[PDB]
Amino acid sequence: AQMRVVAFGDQTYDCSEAVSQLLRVRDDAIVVDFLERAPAVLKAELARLSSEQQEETPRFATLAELVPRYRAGTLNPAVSQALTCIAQLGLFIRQHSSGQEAYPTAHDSCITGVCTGALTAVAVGSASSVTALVPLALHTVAVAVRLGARAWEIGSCLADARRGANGRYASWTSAVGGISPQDLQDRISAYTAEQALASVSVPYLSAAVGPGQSSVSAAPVILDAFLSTLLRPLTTTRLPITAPYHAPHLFTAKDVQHVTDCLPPSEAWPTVRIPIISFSRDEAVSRGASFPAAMSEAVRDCLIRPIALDRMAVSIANHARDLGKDSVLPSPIALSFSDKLGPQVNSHLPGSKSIPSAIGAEQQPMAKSPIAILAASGRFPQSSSMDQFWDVLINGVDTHELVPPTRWNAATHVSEDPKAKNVSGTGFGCWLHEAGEFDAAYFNMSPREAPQVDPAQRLALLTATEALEQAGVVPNRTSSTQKNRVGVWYGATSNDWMETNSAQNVDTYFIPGGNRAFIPGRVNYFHKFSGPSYTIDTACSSSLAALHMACNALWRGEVDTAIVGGTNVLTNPDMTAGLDAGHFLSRSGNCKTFDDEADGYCRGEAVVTLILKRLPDAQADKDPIQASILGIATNHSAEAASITRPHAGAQQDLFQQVLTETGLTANDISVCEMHGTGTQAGDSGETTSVVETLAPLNRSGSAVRTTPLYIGAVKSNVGHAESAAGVSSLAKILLMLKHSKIPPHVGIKTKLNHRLPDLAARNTHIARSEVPWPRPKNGKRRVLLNNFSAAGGNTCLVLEDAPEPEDSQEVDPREHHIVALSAKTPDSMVNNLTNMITWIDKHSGDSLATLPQLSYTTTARRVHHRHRAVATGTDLLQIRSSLQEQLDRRVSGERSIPHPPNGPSFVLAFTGQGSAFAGMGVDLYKRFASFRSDIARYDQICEGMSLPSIKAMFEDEKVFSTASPTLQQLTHVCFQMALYRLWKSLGVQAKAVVGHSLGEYAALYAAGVLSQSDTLYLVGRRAQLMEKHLSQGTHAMLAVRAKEEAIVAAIDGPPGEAYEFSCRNGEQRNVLGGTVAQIQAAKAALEAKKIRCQYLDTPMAFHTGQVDPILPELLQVAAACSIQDPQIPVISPAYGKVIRSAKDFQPEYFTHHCRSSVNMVDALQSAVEEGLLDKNVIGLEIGPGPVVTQFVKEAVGTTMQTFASINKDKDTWQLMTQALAKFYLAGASVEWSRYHEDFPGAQKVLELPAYGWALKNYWLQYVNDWSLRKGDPAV
Amino acid sequence: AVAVRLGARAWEIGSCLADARRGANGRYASWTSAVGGISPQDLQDRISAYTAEQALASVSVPYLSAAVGPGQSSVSAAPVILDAFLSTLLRPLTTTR
Ligand SMILES: [Mg+2]
Repeated sequence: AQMRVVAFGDQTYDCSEAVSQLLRVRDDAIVVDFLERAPAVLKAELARLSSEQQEETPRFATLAELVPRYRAGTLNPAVSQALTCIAQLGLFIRQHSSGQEAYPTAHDSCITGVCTGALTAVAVGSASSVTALVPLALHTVAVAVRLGARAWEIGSCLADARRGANGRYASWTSAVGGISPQDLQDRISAYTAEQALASVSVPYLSAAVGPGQSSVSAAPVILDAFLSTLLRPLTTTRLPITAPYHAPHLFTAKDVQHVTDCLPPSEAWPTVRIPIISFSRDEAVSRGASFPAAMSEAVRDCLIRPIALDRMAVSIANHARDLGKDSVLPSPIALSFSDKLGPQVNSHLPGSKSIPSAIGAEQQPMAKSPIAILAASGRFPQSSSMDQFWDVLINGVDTHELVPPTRWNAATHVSEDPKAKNVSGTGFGCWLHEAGEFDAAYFNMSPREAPQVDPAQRLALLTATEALEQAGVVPNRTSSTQKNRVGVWYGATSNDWMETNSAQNVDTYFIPGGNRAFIPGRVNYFHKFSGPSYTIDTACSSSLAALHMACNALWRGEVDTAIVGGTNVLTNPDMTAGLDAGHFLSRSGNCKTFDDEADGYCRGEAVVTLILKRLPDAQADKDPIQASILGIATNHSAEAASITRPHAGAQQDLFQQVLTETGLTANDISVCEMHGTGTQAGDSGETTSVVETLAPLNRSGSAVRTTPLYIGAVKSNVGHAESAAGVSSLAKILLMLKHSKIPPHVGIKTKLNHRLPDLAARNTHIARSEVPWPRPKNGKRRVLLNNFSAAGGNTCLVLEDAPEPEDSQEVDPREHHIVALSAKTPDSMVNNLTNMITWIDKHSGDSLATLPQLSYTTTARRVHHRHRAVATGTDLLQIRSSLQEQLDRRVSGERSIPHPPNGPSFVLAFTGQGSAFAGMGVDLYKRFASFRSDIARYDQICEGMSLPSIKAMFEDEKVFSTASPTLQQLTHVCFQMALYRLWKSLGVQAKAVVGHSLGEYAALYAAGVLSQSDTLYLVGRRAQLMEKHLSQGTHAMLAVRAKEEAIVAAIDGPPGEAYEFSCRNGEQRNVLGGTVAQIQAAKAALEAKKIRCQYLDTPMAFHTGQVDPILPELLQVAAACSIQDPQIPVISPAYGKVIRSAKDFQPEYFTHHCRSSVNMVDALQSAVEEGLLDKNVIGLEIGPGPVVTQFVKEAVGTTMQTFASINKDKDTWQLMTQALAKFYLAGASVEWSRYHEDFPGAQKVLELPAYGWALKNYWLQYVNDWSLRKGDPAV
Repeated sequence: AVAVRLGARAWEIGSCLADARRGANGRYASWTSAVGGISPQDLQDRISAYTAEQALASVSVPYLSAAVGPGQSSVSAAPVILDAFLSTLLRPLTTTR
């Protein structure tokens, strides 16, 4: 019988941190809604204040901008009041929705509040649920801002602000200790008399706390003078209340009426349902008044009534006793000195983990979720890959060099002192010398079209495709990789190819090959991505600007996967000349970031493409993750003196903006990748903004940083990639995280720049030699990356280490694995083989889990082109030996040929029960969940129809000994239906089916004639009839290697009298049936002529006169089944014919099939003559052994490829993997993802070699130096 | 999640019991139909009689899935089988799919 009391505090509680916490919330939908609409409400009332108050009110888009001014003390009473009221309501709301705390009720709880808390108390007490509280809570926000605004107005009219305030709002209240309230009141009266103070300016007792404590308020100038008279032992603690409250001599009923005028009049206002403990009023307990009337009284508690805080404790206790409660459980919300409440109230008295959310709901909303960087590929100066790019950085290489002749002739375009037109003072740069290389065949370009395409568009296709494969992205494989969920963004500032190179002979592909919109467009078109496609031009910040746009799309949910990149290919001498004419460029060398003699930046070439995803999606697909983007923002340097020069004021506001949005602090960042274009003004300006944000200095001069900060610029190595600078900078970070190193900085040629601040004092460093950058245990490395433009815009992001991978995974029980290689060209095929072999030699003995993961990657996480290669084994060494052997044949002159266009054709052969064995299918049953489900489903169907249980056959094995014919036959058929469905799920679409004896039933389901249950019904009831009527051991069956003519000639007695032909399997393969006595006589007669004979294990003699007695009843069983036309042709040994119509599957069919001979030859020969079968078709046995396939093979040709699924002598997966290899080489589209689905241990994307492009140089050389003569006539 | 798992399991049994027809064109056939003009008990007798006279596996039989009112009820079965049974319920009886 405990009663919780909900107590709200006043302005004395520093709610700054609580506000910061609520802004970080993103898991409670009703909170974020309250926090979006509260500022709107707040801002709305602030617009109705007086001009004096509006001028002293800051501008803000969100509450985050008020926190710092609140902490500083420069926030006026109107906002700080509403802010405290927001924090209280916010904390209460979160506690009762996210915190799943039951809402208070009049039976077991009460609410109380002091000063501002009295407002919130009215709202809470007037609602019965969180949903109802919000609308009232928002009205309460407006009342709070009007309350502080009204008290602020009276204060300003009473006393003016003092001169040394510096914007800070002075204190109007102070706590006094060591004297009783009624004694302090007398000293006040005396002090008043002696100073002759006006009645309004007098100090007054604003609150009574305890027998010796109290609080006195007055104008600051007057309060200070009065407090100077209270000498020790008395105490004086100054409180943070910046306006007069609780002053019956300053406020009246009209002031209260004004504060609550924002509450529209209505009849639907809720009443106070939960008792409010109004201990500062005549009635300590109050309830029932309407929300406005209750709010007016609460406002009256703030302006008119003094705080009787000495009555708070007993007032609560008395209400608890009134309801027969023994104790109270305090639930304070932003209450100063709240801990003391519990004991103080109880002194007057005698005295489960949260449930996991449904999958898909645990994830936070898409808005402001970490965006994972899955992969990145690019081309950089002296670097054909990300790995060679790291070599440039870690070895401190300066890649700048004079312009090569492939671009333009420096002898005519460059001059020490440029006087002629279009001649520049510099010709330096960091160039991509292989920018012309491309694989036109791969991307479906003619040799005449490729030269016209901007190398930027080409290198975008290469890097984008490399990044996609590196990320294991296969279109439409998973939900996040659906074609309509993939978008493309690129940053590009220039189109030089279309201005200088192809413009020399405008041809048909001039526009599509030169226009920037085609940079992402070709990516969208080639990979068939129907999501958005954009190009961004913000000059030197384009790529990071595009990364910003892409992240917004992911956060908004327009796409699930994003392709982001940047391109910069320089072929127009005018651009360099123009840049030099504007003094952007360094005429001495590369970017000399941080060097005292920096004279500009050096143009650089680069192309980079990344793959992005919202972190949850990335983890759902088991994609690789190199890092995560926490935030990214953009502003503009509007406050600069010149349009070109950037300014530090705007840059810092951005750095702090992203730190706040991400919830981080300076210490959390350990590295900053700066813009750093090698400019004295730019480097000093940016450096000051970075340190003032990430390495601030104490007021005493010490370092705020506890750990060192490292700053560096990639441009000192590879120059300024302009539109591709942002992603180039980001690529460097991805490598720094991978290798856990900070590369040396080569920008400092001579001496450090003197404009920089004392970096050592701030614990900031410019690494001169490489520095270890290890990931902390159970921690993450976080980075700030900057990228600016001369147009004024600034962009920066916050980066973070990738999450820790899943520890468990699982061991792959499969002994044999399959590795798939593909290429579009014979040369590319040779390349991929070579590159895969060299890769296996590097990672040969690292771990045993590599081979399953290698298989998963090359199959499920790869597209498969027309030229194909395969290898299968149990360890990596076997795979190499196979691929090496295949490589040798390619080198010896046997070229790689593409698989036939249509792909393979399959015929499925369903075996009879003769070849079934114990423990058949157990490994399949264990490992494939779908197979287990089917068996489990069929089992329940059987028992439902009073048939034996087959699930035990796959689990127990021993039962196979004593199993009955009905159980033996059902197990076989369920096995075949489950085995067919498994192969169908793996991509085998049958061209036709053929079943032998019992195998026809499963074959009829695979053909679409019968449903699975009708098959089991038909099989079960037929076997039941055979046990009921027939007897084992009376008849037998005999296999004979001889022609039908020789068998008949050898035996005395015609067929149909002395015996019967049960099966006609081949030319010299027949099976006879009859009584044991009939077979004995025939077996001797055939052995007499030395013909090979052999009994069958079956107990009865199927397909002979023995089954005659069951045929009438079997006819009725078939009549019950629902027959439909086959979807694929049925090769029926029962009729020795290819069946295609349901007219042939009438009940007569099944009695005929049971009694009549099994004419495989006549059925097969009927199939080949129709062209349904030929040597190029693949035969797949759906049974316990390759029996029926041998009959098919004899019928079509000796070179036919036939495969078995199960075989008692070999491992199931060997056969399965060996068949899929041949299906793949034949051109089948295997469902590789399903092949690995039940094996999480293999589901890891490995970093494999990039596609072995068949590269040729496609270039349109700039000639005749015509750019230097633009505007001149022909002379 | 329970709802999707519920329908998936009923869907699995349905597919295992009866295959989708040839002229479905993606449209999912109806397994249940409402009957009017007859009492649930009387309709249950017509079902049992139809069962006796026709040839059906025990699992494929039509069954009374719901009793709505004194003259209303609902009968379910595989689409091909339900069509055959409903063809025997002649006016004044009613049949709403
Ligand atoms: Mg019947």
